[PDB]
Amino acid sequence: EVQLVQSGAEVKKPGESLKISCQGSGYSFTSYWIGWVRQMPGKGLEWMGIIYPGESDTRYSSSFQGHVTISADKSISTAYLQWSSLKASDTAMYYCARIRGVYSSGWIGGDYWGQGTLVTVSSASTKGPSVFPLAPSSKSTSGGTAALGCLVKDYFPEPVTVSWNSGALTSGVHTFPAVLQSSGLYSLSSVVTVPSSSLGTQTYICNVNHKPSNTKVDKKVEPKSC
Amino acid sequence: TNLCPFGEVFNATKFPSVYAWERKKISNCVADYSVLYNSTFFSTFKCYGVSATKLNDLCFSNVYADSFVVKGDDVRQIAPGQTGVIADYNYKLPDDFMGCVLAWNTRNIDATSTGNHNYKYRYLRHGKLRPFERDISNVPFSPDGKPCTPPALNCYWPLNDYGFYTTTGIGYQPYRVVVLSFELLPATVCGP
Amino acid sequence: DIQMTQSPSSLSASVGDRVTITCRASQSISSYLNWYQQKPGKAPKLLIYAASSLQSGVPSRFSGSGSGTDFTLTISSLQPEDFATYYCQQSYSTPRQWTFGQGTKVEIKRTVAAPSVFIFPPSDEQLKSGTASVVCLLNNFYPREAKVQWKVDNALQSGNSQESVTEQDSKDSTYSLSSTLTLSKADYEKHKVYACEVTHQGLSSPVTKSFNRGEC
Ligand SMILES: *[C@@H]1O[C@H](CO[C@@H]2O[C@@H](C)[C@@H](O)[C@@H](O)[C@@H]2O)[C@@H](O[C@@H]2O[C@H](CO)[C@@H](O[C@@H]3O[C@H](CO)[C@@H](O)[C@H](O)[C@@H]3O)[C@H](O)[C@H]2NC(C)=O)[C@H](O)[C@H]1NC(C)=O
Repeated sequence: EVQLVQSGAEVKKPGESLKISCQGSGYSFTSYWIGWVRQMPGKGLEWMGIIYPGESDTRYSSSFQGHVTISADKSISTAYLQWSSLKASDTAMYYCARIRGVYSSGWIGGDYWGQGTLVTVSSASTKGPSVFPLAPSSKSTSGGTAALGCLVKDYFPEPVTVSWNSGALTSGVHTFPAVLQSSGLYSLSSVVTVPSSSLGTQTYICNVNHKPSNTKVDKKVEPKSC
Repeated sequence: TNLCPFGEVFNATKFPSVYAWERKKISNCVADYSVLYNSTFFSTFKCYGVSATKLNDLCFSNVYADSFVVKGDDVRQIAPGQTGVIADYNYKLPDDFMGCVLAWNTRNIDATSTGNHNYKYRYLRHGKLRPFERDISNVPFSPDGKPCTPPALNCYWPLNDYGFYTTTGIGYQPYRVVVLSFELLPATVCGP
Repeated sequence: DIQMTQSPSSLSASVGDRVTITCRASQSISSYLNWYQQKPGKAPKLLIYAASSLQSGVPSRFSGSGSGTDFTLTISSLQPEDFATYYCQQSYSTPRQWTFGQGTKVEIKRTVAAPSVFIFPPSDEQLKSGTASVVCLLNNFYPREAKVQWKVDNALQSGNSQESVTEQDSKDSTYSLSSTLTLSKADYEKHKVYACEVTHQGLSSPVTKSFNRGEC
């Protein structure tokens, strides 16, 4: 099988250099164009450029050559994307993609894609979250159903994961996408709805894991008497 | 049983320089030439010794396909009886050629805004090529024929570059060319 | 430059529906038009190239048509795995000018469902740290469009809240939404009544959930 495998997620500060990579296997690496695609947060897809490995032929898209260098080392079947001075605006998902080929007088799109490399560029530094309960009360009940949750505040970088009762509670859970605050730190909540009757019989614990800071927190969410 | 692989030739990702032109033998297959002649796409589709629209009615011993790139103004040299740097020193068809020459503009795949200089041609040589001869040597050339070592007086590298930019007129733009040679002398390549 | 514009930007459809998405190029791109599918978090997948050629492994319910400036992706019968975002991309130009359309998100149509609304005062643990986050939850509603406004002592707020919305639930096709009001502890303590007011197509009247600071 054709496979493109990209290097792992990156977190950098502005002004730093960065080189990410994509290694092809399962096909003749020097026989296909391969290139890079940017997807900024919440946005669509943009070509950055392509390269034909084992020839000297790099073709950049738009104005990307002024900020990035695309290169390849055919001897290890690897393509690269590199920055000399990152900006926060480089925060994006980056994909490598193999170009299927050409026909007649034009090109085909990308037939095989890497899994993506997340790049975060920020002046923020690693920080684990504070975890606060969203305790069920008479203001978070609706017709015999109670909502409860945990507020996972002030962490950097993404991601955090949240489970409930160590994974035993999955039905009714919504863990929201994180928002970036003006401080540069992320925040999210995770909520679940349960029968209000269960508040007196079932313990509810949110399990928060922020692997980038080695922070793991259990927070019991205790029913309020109000 | 199987269809001749004309797609692998005409739609190949990489084409060679004309001095290093490449040949594919096509054999033991069913050729449907209407994939070529019933399309409006080629800028040049000239046949010699045969009518394009009658190709599906003939059987040949073998078909050969030769692939390369030249600039638009040089496509006219890919014909029987021509002279010029391309016909004389790079790719030569015989006067009695039986086959077709197909060419198409490839500006957006072979040229770039910043210029593609990777395609080459030979511009100096002691003697013209024989028909279908290929010369891929890169020997320093001297008019007196004696060996020489660049850099030196009366010593020249014999290959030069095409410069393919998207912004030139079509005569300077790149064209891919396929030359189909139809061999008569048991047939292995037949129409449907 | 070649601009690629897709229509619609968003489509709500049911399993079994015939779905048509169009792509217009600002100049002729001949046949060099590709369609991709992308699901959240996952890489794009090539469906169609050369305007109408199906990529190997893609189901034949996907088909492409068109030439020149106008192109169509058709899904003859939408299936559960087809809810996704679709992109077109022209590959007529040199790579310097290759361009994608903006995407068309195909979501699941279902009946209107009003949100259940819940409010959470800041925890005493958080208040000890000097900040107050008030969370309003809108749970399991459809369609996605919703308005949440905060009121503090009956004064409509602006600027001090952030919202987050889930992707559509694959099992009940609803959305959920959080709105978080963030104040310093000192500001929180200057006011009594905290309320979030929710308006949604499924609600005949806006729903307000409120509390008085200190009522527990
Ligand atoms: C070079 O490639 C083009 C594009 O083909 C597509 O891309 C290739 C890389 C392969 O993956 C193909 O399998 C894939 O479809 C080839 O395109 C096409 O030629 C065919 C045959 O002539 C055209 O189909 C026909 O159209 C006529 C009239 O419209 C009908 O009567 C026929 O019944 C048949 O449907 C097809 O439209 C055309 N496609 C495009 C986009 O132009 C091309 O043939 C190939 N070159 C060679 C020499 O094989």
